[PDB]
Amino acid sequence: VSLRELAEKLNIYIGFAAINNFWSLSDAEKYMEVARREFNILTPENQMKWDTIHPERDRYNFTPAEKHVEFAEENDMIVHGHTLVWHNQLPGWITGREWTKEELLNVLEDHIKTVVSHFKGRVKIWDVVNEAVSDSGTYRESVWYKTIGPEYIEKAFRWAKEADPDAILIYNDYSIEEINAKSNFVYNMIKELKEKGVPVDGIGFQMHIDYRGLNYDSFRRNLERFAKLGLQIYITEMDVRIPLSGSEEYYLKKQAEVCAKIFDICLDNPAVKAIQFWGFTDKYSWVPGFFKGYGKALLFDENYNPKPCYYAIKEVLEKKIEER
Ligand SMILES: O[C@@H]1[C@@H](O)[C@@H](O[C@@H]2CO[C@@H](O)[C@H](O)[C@H]2O)OC[C@H]1O
Repeated sequence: VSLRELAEKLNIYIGFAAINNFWSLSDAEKYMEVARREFNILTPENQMKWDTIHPERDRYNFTPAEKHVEFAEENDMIVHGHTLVWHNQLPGWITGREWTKEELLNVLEDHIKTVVSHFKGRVKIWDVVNEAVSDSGTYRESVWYKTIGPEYIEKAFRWAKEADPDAILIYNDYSIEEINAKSNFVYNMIKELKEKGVPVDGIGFQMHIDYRGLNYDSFRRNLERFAKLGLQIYITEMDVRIPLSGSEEYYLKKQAEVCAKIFDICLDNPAVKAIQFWGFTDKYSWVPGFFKGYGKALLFDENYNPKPCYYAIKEVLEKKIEER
């Protein structure tokens, strides 16, 4: 009774983010086995990002990404593309020179059309624009925004949809799970985009949280308002970081409670189509390096053994299945 088996019975996808070159890891066999056994949706953690897939202005490298897609297809998993427009991990040919509006727009269009067309029909969901909103509730002053203005967002979606009209295009961001200044800006942004015919098919909530969880009432209401905009909802990069000092047992218990609650709420909203963790084993996680003093934020420990949260999630899924 794996997570993906339960997911399939609830008509949703449960997955993870695949680490760079997972096929050549010292423990590739084990990593791949746990992955194929538990999940039915895969997001390449980095190998579909600009610096890897488009290393030079006129050169593309789809090699690593194709291996992610190949693993997914062979193991009956759908692919979640990530990400077409972001301010980080951009190549030197982009950040190392000055651009004018028209020039950067042509670059953006070429990148998007080339990548989306290359995987047409093979990537079901694309994170078209990632983190375009500041933590102040305004447009993030990225190279894209400063050079082009806010229209780069609308255009990215329009161009992606032209390249693959069947792909579900979403806006992805962090700290917008609850109703707050940031999510309010995102809500109004997407509302206006769809009002003018922009193909924003869904919204992605990264869900990079900690053992303290979230204000669940706010999360519930926020999910409902976005769903009412006619959006499909995706929990995209979930992890629940815990401190690496006090009582691990206590923190893992809280972690399990948080996961169970998040799943409970998500499953209660028909608009949520998938839930993915930003990885699945604490052996391979970005958290320890980004959040000082924290870690052990995933489903399995360093030895691929299920943690309390894994069972808590499975329990919730089983409960929902029986309720309906
Ligand atoms: O180097 C990668 C990191 O950038 C990180 O990936 C980022 C984390 O923040 C999210 O909002 C982004 O969408 C995601 O791409 O973790 C994986 C590292 O390999």
